[PDB]
Amino acid sequence: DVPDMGRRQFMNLLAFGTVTGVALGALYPLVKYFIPPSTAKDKLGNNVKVSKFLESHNAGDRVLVQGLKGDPTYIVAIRDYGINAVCTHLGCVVPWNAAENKFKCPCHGSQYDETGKVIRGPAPLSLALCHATVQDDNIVLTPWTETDFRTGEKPWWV
Amino acid sequence: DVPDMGRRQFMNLLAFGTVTGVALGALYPLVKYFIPPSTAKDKLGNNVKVSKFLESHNAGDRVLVQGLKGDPTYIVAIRDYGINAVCTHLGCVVPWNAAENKFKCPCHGSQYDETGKVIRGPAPLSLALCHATVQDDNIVLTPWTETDFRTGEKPWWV
Amino acid sequence: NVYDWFQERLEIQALADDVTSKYVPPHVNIFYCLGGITLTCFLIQFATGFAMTFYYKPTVTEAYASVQYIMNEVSFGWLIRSIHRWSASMMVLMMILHVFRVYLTGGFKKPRELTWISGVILAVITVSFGVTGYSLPWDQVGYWAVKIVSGVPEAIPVVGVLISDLLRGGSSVGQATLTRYYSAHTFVLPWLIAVFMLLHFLMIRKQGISGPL
Amino acid sequence: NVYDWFQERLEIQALADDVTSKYVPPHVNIFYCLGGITLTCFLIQFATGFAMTFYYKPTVTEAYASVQYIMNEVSFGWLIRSIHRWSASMMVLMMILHVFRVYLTGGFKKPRELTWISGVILAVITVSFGVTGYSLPWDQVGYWAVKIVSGVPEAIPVVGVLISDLLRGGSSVGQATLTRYYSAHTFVLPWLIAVFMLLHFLMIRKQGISGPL
Amino acid sequence: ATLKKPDLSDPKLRAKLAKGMGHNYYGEPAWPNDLLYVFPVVIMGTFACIVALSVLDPAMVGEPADPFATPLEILPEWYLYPVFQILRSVPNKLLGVLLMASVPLGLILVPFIENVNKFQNPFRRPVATTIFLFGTLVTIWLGIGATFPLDKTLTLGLF
Amino acid sequence: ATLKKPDLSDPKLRAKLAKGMGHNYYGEPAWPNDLLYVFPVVIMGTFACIVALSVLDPAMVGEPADPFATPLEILPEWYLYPVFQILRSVPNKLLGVLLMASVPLGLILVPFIENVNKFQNPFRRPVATTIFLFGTLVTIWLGIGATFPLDKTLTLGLF
Amino acid sequence: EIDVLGWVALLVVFTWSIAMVVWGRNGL
Amino acid sequence: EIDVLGWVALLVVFTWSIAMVVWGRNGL
Amino acid sequence: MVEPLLDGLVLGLVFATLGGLFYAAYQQYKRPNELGG
Amino acid sequence: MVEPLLDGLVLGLVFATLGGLFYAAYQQYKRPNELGG
Amino acid sequence: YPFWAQQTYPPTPREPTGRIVCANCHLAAKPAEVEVPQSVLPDTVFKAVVKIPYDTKLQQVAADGSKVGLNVGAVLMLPEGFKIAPEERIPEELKKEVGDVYFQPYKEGQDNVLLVGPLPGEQYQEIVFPVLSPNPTTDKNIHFGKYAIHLGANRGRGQIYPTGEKSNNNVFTASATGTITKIAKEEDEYGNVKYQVSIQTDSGKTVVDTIPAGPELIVSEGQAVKAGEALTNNPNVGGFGQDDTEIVLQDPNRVKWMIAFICLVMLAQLMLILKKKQVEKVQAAEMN
Amino acid sequence: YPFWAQQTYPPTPREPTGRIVCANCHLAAKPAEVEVPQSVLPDTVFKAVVKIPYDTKLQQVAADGSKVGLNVGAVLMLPEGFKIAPEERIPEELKKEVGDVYFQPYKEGQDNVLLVGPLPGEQYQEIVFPVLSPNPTTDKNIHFGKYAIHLGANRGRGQIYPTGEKSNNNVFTASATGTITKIAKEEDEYGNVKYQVSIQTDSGKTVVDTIPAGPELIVSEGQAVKAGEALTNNPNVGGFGQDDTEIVLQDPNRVKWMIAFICLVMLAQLMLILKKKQVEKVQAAEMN
Amino acid sequence: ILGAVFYIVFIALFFGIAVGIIFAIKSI
Amino acid sequence: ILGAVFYIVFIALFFGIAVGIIFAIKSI
Amino acid sequence: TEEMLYAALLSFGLIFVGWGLGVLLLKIQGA
Amino acid sequence: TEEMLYAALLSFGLIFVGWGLGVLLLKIQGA
Ligand code: HEC
Ligand code: HEC
Ligand SMILES: CCCCCCCCCCCCCCC
Ligand code: FES
Ligand code: FES
Repeated sequence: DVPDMGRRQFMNLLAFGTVTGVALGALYPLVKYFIPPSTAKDKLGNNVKVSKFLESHNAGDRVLVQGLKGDPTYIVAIRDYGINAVCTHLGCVVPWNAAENKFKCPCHGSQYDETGKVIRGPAPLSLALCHATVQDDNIVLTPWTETDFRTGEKPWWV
Repeated sequence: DVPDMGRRQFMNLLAFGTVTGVALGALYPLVKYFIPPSTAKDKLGNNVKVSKFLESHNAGDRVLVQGLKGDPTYIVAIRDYGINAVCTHLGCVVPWNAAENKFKCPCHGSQYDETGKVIRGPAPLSLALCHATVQDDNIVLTPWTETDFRTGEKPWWV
Repeated sequence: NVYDWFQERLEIQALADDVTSKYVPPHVNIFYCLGGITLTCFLIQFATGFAMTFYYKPTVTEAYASVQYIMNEVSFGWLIRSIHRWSASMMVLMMILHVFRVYLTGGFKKPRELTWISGVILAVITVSFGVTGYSLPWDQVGYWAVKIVSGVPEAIPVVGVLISDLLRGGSSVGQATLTRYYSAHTFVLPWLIAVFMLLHFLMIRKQGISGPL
Repeated sequence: NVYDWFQERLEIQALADDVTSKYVPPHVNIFYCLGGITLTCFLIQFATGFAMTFYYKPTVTEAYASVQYIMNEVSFGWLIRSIHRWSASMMVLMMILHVFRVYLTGGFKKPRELTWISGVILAVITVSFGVTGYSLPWDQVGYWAVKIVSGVPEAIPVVGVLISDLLRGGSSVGQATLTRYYSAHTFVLPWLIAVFMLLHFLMIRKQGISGPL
Repeated sequence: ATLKKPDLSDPKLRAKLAKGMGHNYYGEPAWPNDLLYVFPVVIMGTFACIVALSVLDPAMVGEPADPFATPLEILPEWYLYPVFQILRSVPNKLLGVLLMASVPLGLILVPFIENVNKFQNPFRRPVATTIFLFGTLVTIWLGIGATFPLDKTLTLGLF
Repeated sequence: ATLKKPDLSDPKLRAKLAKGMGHNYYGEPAWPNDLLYVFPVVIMGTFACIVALSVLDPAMVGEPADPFATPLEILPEWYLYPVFQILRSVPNKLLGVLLMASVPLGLILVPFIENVNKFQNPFRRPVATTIFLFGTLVTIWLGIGATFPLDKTLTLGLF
Repeated sequence: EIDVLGWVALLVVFTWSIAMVVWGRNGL
Repeated sequence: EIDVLGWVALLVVFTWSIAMVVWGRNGL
Repeated sequence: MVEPLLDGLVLGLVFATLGGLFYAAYQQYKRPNELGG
Repeated sequence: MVEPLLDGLVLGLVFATLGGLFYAAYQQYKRPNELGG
Repeated sequence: YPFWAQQTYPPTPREPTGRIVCANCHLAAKPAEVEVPQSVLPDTVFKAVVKIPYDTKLQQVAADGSKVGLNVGAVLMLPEGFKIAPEERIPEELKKEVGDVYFQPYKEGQDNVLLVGPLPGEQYQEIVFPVLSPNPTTDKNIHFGKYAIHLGANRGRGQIYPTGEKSNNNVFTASATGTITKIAKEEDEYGNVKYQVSIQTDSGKTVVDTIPAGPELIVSEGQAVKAGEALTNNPNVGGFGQDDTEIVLQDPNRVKWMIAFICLVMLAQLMLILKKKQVEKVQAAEMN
Repeated sequence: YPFWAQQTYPPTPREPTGRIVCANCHLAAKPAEVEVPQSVLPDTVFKAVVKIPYDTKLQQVAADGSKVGLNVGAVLMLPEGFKIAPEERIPEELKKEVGDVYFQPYKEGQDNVLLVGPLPGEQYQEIVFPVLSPNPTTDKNIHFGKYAIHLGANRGRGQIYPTGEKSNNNVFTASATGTITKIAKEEDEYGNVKYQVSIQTDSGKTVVDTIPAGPELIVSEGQAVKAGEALTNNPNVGGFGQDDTEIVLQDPNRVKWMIAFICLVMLAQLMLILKKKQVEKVQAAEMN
Repeated sequence: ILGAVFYIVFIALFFGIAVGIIFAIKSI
Repeated sequence: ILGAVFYIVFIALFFGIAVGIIFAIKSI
Repeated sequence: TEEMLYAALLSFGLIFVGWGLGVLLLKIQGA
Repeated sequence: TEEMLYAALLSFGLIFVGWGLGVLLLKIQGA
């Protein structure tokens, strides 16, 4: 005559179960909200005129240009690959040493090559590469798909 | 042998009295902190070239220019006085009606004159005036010191 | 056992026996929820409001463009802002209805004068939320209704202009105003309203609901 | 009478008889103040921090210039910021000394495990204050030590990059980062640290200070 | 019906009843009858309505601020309509400010006026209920008047 | 001396003492001896030192941020020195992260390890005090090592 | 006309919420 | 040399605060 | 600006609430319950 | 950056505090008080 | 004339204050109204009704002074992406309501701002706009949401020509201070009826204010009431007014999910009440 | 040479990274130090000591290969407003410590950035700067507060000339892969001693690397260790280093008020303790 | 108009569930 | 050096006040 | 004001619709 | 590191100076 624990815990599963469903449905848009939304850029971050950069801009071109994912990338006619500046160790931008022809990190002293390949220091990986093709006004940068023409195998960024 | 209430309330005045003094001395810089610190400006708010404004800028000059205390002031060779645009009622900027030669507030419909003197509507006072003298590049605006050459007596801004 | 763990430290049972010891009298109807709904509207405001502090930029050259970014580009951003607007208006409306009950049930009389007074303060705080947030998008509508109310306390003969200068951070309405208004909206008032809600709720729990009619 | 007024409503005497009923044992020395000094340092941080929200502008093109404005132009602004810096470092230092006492007095053992755990959380929260505020002036020093710590949680194989992208609001460090960091500094953490301080203090008042040595 | 009569044999309850309290010791149990089962209904209902309103009638982005251009017919939110009406209808600027501050300060004095009476039911206190209904009507009148021009705001476009 | 002996004739106090509490029922009265007279001294003293420090050694404004220019020798605040050292000394990136998270998570487990013992005095528990002094020394060592270059950070410029 | 059902959904959930409260607590 | 007295003021107020605590509560 | 839908929701609920409160007062005015007034 | 004055205040107080705590423990280790241990 | 706004104000018909510059010549004021649906779906033809009401049996003063009917005309500002629906996407019942209206974009590349007029007022008391809503799926510049629509509608002739001169639909004033003498009609065959007004006495001041035919005459003879007297009355019976509304470019997917969530809430609310009903059963079994 | 920084880098001696461009030619690295007071008053001459330490009895390699002493030189960057004190405001005891130093501003209108060198190293191990602090009262551009000071100090000759060519103070490498043959000294009367290095075998590859006099020779004969071998050793004994400190342009009024406030705190703390002592009297009278 | 039809159907569908389940729970 | 002199004088001045007032309060 | 009064009537009326709907549910189970 | 050790010694030492100063004040009144 009196509903036992089997029925008390059943309705609990029904009641508090659907309440959870509503809470989850209310949390999903809120969570996706905080997840941020997904042409080269110079100092200001607007547009890099290839007609102005090739003229007077540090003869012996080793100039930093803001590229993919905000990371600064060296732009070295022009070369095919773009040498990434962000060190693999922590994140210090690695300056180019023209007197040694090697990238030399300041925070530590791990060094690289003329192409970004690490030769010494506590740097686990080489400097990244990317397609530095020129299209119209600015410089269109597409991610490096194929294997490295420097390391010998598959890149760590693919 | 035992100190009475006269001595208990005396030391309280001494102790809690000096504590207040420290608290007040700590509050004074904090209070003065929140009290904000104490050439004409155009749309952007940088500089108004008198050589560019006199040329092509709304022939029949009745153009709003950001003047004293941020309040927009009409600049009408050039006139001596500057007609303030902020209405006395609430704060709506009063547009100039060239078809009636009178400033006419939009929010209400209180109107003024060719000099800013109120002629009708729920406007308690006339539009303010100021020295619109020209010096060097821009236009130097100094507050109107003397009496009104329009009302007949002392201005409400002095 | 997990219950026995917490029981030996902080006496958890003392709390459960304080909630299950409270009853709700028959004269308490559906209109006694208006206080809780007002609270629910704020909790919604707190969540959505916090979420918008991650994208909104309190600068005269950034504020407007940021609100567009939330509406257009941010995932479910249009919903978080739209909810934050409706929940704001609802909070004020529910609060007014909450006042209608308290007065028409005599719940403000002895010994709940302090509950009523702290309520009136809460009402002024809630309106202050609305006025400040109103001018945060820095649109034409917001800028001008904050330029009108800014000059209102200039009628006071003594401290009048000082009061106004503190509110807009100067003699006019500019970046200083928006900065101070954003501070009031997302810092000052959330703490103030949290304090007086605490006082409001504590006095209610201490004295209980008022008598019948 | 004024006392009798409040006594009939909320029983004010019940509070005064709860404070005057508490004694402090002889084994409690000067090092038992380190918890209170840590709190005092935060209250200073809260005041000065709030005051700076009236002038600081969380924008990459405004942040640096605003800090200069506070230091140079704002009345006693140099003092409010300088205090906010020293009081910040002192809070962390006093907190560490506070931990030194608790461990070297065995005040973390039964039944105060939860007090210790909530303390550890408070420690992580306080450090989070430092890291976020560190990058608010958006100077060279702040931008680069926030660009290094932003990539640190990318080592986690599963949710790693997602965690990082949430922290800096994207794949790099820009306006989105500063906006999120200013939100954490002046909204998220002040509420979090207020909650866990409340839990910290409530458990202490409930159980009292630990035994002697 | 799940009901618990008030124990009038407990002196500690009668003392609270004398001071106008202790009304949370009888009736339906708060837990779990209300707090656990009815409260989530109210909360979810409140949230669902706002959500539904936010989808069907989403927030609008106005035009960028122009300090040199005053909007045609610019109004505050609905709860500021009566105050805004007082602000613009009263000629004396200071008087309007006082009347505005009279609203919250007046409400603070309300309990210190009706403390003469112990009755709570509006019918047992007809003087207060009349003043309330009057003020409530005046408030709505001022509010609607805010939507009309200053020329026809008091008469409300009738006489 | 203003002292109140613990009433051991009260069973409710003995029960608290058995659970390790009730130590706030004896000794000097908290009010007003400490709370009213000593506490403002501590508060004012804390505030006065920070103020004095802030005037003599005021905050500095650094150079504007440059995303294309990495600072020479850029360090975090002093309390992050040991962690920063672990972060850069450990070759494996993930291992450094674990060791960093080991500091707060490890401290959480500390009470669940020394619960074997009831002693609180460091001398009556020498094993724990040794591990503490060891860790405290290691922490300082890592901290100082953060100020030195990576080549001479572990040896601390000695051997 | 999915727009119509949308507003109906608002009207219904507002109506149903009051119904569940009145039913739940036998309210007035 | 007002700069010297300034630092002295810091050293003194730090010393005096500890003295008042130790004196006040007979502390250790 | 002005929100017509919102202004309607205000008036509708205000009068309903006011009306409902007086209905609740009247119901207990005619039928006094267990020791109350 | 690095603050020399601050780094000095840290070490000075850390060692003083640590030392003072062991002094406080030793004083009660030799002289047990009213029912405590 | 709506195209005179283009001649005088090329870039936009709407001032920063939102004045809708038509009022710069049409100095009168009569109510105007725009009625659009509360919410429309993307890529959907809907009806935007513009009401320009006035007395259907009332005439104005023409250039010759002759009594002629009134022509209506309006400017409608739709949100970005909205434009006049293609002729093949308009249903038969809608085309009937529209008529022979010439919807005219304000300038090249602005199909969301339309000009209409002059149209016969007795026939076009209201104007039906066949609008096609944009599609945020095929256009990444268009977003779902609530947007504003602006309207400025006019009846009757204007008061000021684009050249700057006045017309014969408003009032006329006086020059200075003096007494009139001769009032007659100096009419021409190539021109029209005029009226000469003289000014005398005071100190010197002899001038004549020539006023065109059309306006009434409430001044008989011999008067000198300062300068600015309305001796011609106001022949204007037209009017320009403004209106503003809001349309919501609604995404059907956003409504569908909302309905689903609302259904979840209702269902979950029910389970809680049913749960309480189960608890009420148990509590009644342990009351005694 | 400090003036070669001006020739190559006109605007500023300090890169955004704060590298102090002197290192672009002086590739060595030896410790440098700048010692200024912790706080100075406005308009006050103070002493800024720059230490450029090294072994007082040690020589380097000159252009002729001859053993000569070392000359020191440094660049000091003072905060804005700071400059070399006027000659009449320098006390006698200070002028003695300074010497015949030629303080040279980096460019027109930059008296806060100074150049010094070359100076005799055996005599100027440290360099005393007679600096005059600015006055925020007479200048509204200068503010009280904590500012940064930068230093770059150098010993010995550089490695690279402004033209781009190398010098005889660093090491030398090889061209490609080959075996050497002849090692002698091709010296001239108008020139100096040279050393010829040959390359052979492999595939073709016959080249000669001429290296100037100065560097040592740790290679005897017949070797082919790739390209980049240090066959000349490193003759560099000089060094360039950097240092940074902080000076506080302190306002005396800010210190005076702080002292006053500190005195208030101490006095108020005393009154509280004395108050507790009064309370302790009363409590002991009611204990029994 | 059409909304009035939807509104009736909408509530009735859930009202049927309310009266439906309450008998399913009672009879079990 | 000079600070050591100031520090001694500074504290001694307040120490004299401490010992000074404590006897003034006791003797009254 | 078309949207205004439309919402005013609904918000007022549907309260009673829900009120009665709740009472009807009470009579079905047997209050 | 001149400013560092200078501050380290002071911060450590002046604690004892204040400690003793407090004890001396206790003996004067008669603890
Ligand atoms: C002057 C600068 C004008 C502007 C910017 C607009 N109108 Fe407009 N209009 C003007 C004048 C002087 C006349 C009468 C000229 C004549 O010879 O009769 C008109 C006339 C009209 C009409 C015709 C009315 C009728 O024939 O009864 C309409 C329909 C009209 N005007 C509308 C209109 C609209 C919609 C405008 C939008 C910007 C507009 N006008 C601008 C002078 C000016
Ligand atoms: C090249 C681009 C240089 C720069 C920017 C600086 N120096 Fe510098 N220096 C350079 C070279 C090739 C020499 C030797 C040339 C020679 O014929 O000997 C030097 C020499 C010096 C000296 C003299 C050392 C001595 O005689 O023992 C000093 C004191 C010196 N260099 C210092 C110096 C400083 C302070 C600079 C600041 C920017 C600097 N130099 C720049 C090449 C370059
Ligand atoms: C109409 C209320 C305006 C409040 C604007 C806030 C200004 C910033 C300071 C905070 C003020 C808080 C006032 C609390 C009533
Ligand atoms: S950061 Fe580049 S090596 Fe460590
Ligand atoms: S605001 Fe100008 S008249 Fe009221």
